[PDB]
Amino acid sequence: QDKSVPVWNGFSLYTDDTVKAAAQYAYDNYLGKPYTGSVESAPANFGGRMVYRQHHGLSHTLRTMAYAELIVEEARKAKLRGETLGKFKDGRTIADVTPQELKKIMIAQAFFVAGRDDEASDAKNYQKYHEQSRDAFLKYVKDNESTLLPDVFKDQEDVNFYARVIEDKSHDWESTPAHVLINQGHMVDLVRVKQPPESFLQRYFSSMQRWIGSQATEAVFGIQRQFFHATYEVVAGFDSDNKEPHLVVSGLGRYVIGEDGQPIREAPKKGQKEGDLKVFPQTYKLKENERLMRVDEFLKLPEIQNTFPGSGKHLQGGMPGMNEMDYWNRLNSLNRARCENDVDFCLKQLQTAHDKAKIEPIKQAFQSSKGKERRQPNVDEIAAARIIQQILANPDCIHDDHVLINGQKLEQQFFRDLLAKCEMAVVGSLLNDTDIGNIDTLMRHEKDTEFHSTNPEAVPVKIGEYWINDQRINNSSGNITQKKHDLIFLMQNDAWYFSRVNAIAQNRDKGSTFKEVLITTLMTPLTSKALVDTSQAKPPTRLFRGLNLSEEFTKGLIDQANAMIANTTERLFTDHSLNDLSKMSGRTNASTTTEIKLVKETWDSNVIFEMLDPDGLLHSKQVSEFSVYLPEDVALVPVKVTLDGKTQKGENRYVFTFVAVKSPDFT
Ligand SMILES: [Hg+2]
Ligand SMILES: [Hg+2]
Ligand SMILES: [Hg+2]
Ligand SMILES: [Hg+2]
Ligand SMILES: [Hg+2]
Ligand SMILES: [Hg+2]
Ligand SMILES: [Hg+2]
Ligand SMILES: [Hg+2]
Ligand SMILES: [Hg+2]
Ligand SMILES: [Hg+2]
Repeated sequence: QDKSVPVWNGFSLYTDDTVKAAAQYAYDNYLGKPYTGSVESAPANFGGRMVYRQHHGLSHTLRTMAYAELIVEEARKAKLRGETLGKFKDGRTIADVTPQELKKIMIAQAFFVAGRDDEASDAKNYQKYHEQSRDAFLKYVKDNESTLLPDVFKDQEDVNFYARVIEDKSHDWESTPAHVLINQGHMVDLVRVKQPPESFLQRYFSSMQRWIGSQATEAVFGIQRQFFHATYEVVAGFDSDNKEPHLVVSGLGRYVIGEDGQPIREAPKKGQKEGDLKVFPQTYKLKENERLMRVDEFLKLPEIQNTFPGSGKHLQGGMPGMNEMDYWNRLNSLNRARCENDVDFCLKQLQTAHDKAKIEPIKQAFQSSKGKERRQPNVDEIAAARIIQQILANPDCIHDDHVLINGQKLEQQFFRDLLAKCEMAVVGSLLNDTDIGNIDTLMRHEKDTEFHSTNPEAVPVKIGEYWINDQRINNSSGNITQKKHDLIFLMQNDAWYFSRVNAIAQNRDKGSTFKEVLITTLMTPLTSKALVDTSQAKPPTRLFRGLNLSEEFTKGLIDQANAMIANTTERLFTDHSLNDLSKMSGRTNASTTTEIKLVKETWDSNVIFEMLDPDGLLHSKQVSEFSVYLPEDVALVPVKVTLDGKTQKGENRYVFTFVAVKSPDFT
């Protein structure tokens, strides 16, 4: 076996302009148009906007194209792990598809159902609609020969073949990657809707598995679920205990259980311990003591259980961590209609989901370290936060020497008690932005309240006026993050304020009025909250580092990246359990930048490390340029390798993309 795979050239559905434009034309000219036929063709309304083709529309189409990218990706990975994939007649496998091929396929995919006039499913209409699809495709190419011509499709003959795949006449069927990726991506999109779902899933699975193997096939179906979430469509449950009749998908038939209580089988061919399961039509009349095989019975058959990882499993439907009511609303949202009518938006959703799906399995592969633990607020602190919020919101409760709020008279000592005994950072974490906004409320009411420095000769200041004027001029839009900033500023800079506040907060003040005590009690937790909510300084999410490597050495590192990438797959039913690369990517260093142009145009680096830091695990420091430290327990795990053109001299330029991950297991 040869586990070689050629290096990808950067091609993707999400970033190629030709493909995008092909989908856009498919939308504008076909998929976004009302159906003109009568079969099950009513437009559907999602959050108030119409989706004219909710089954075979834009989102469906784009999903089929994302599936092609995902299938080829998981096939390549399977070949790299050393598995033996199904072969076409020419000896190729799906792991051998090139970017130039996949791009022709995606463009063809864009028009695969453009030709449908409604949802009629009989064969005379299938054929007409696929002829109409073919014409659409061929019109597209004619109108764009110039750019598509030599550059995407070799010649008309090449164009004519993809046109034939779309037309899908049986006498044109071949085992080719185009034929198979197109039919497969198309049919797997039905998992979202068809019932019983266990029946359809096992069929579609077993049909993919023969091309790409079982572990890849789990990845493709696992990720598909995320694509459905991303495009605001239903994610189906999977129950291995489902009691309804099994549906024999091809032929829409059934299996029958006889009087013995056993499935009826065809006489056994030789070297078969048991005969083939006899497929009956739905018009077959059941005898007495005869019934249909249930889904659960089916999945428990040794021949299915031997071969399908979903036997004995369960997948909850919908979305992990949402209500039914929210989930239902999410499916019925404007976001569904946007996906269905806006190419850019829908591609972006799938993109984001596809990128996340490469990182998430890399995270599940290691014990994440236990984040810090935190005491709950005690009842006093919750009560302190309540009463501050109420005072802020109802400042007319504030009088010269006390607050009167819930039948009680709150005097000076009460607020000093809050400061002495509640932990004000904790109090401050119970407070919210509406509370920050009510600083204005308080300050308006207290406009001429005098706030006195600890300096006896200082002029008393009118804090409310101070606050309020300053906010009208410099934060007139009422912007709340900015109020946080301004409140910190006041605490840091104006000693007439901070001196009295700190003196009271430390119980060593002298000649403090009641209002000063009160105001100190209110502002201190708010200021705490402000520091905290504005000091969340985020490390950049995406960095680039430039290197200058012999192409030989580079190939070394490719083989190692391929080997880590190939071993991490999204699962569906089954589980999970230091290189030249890990040393090289990991060493602390200074030729880093957030600007890709720096790395390419200016430095002309022939090898680029792209570092993704979604979780901000990388200690970095600016020397555009930058220097990066890897915490001991943080590792850069490869996610992707590709050829990204050439340098100015003409040498191949490679990009290795890594993701920063935190684990005890590293150190
Ligand atoms: Hg429908
Ligand atoms: Hg179909
Ligand atoms: Hg279940
Ligand atoms: Hg089960
Ligand atoms: Hg008042
Ligand atoms: Hg009151
Ligand atoms: Hg009052
Ligand atoms: Hg307290
Ligand atoms: Hg004074
Ligand atoms: Hg600030």
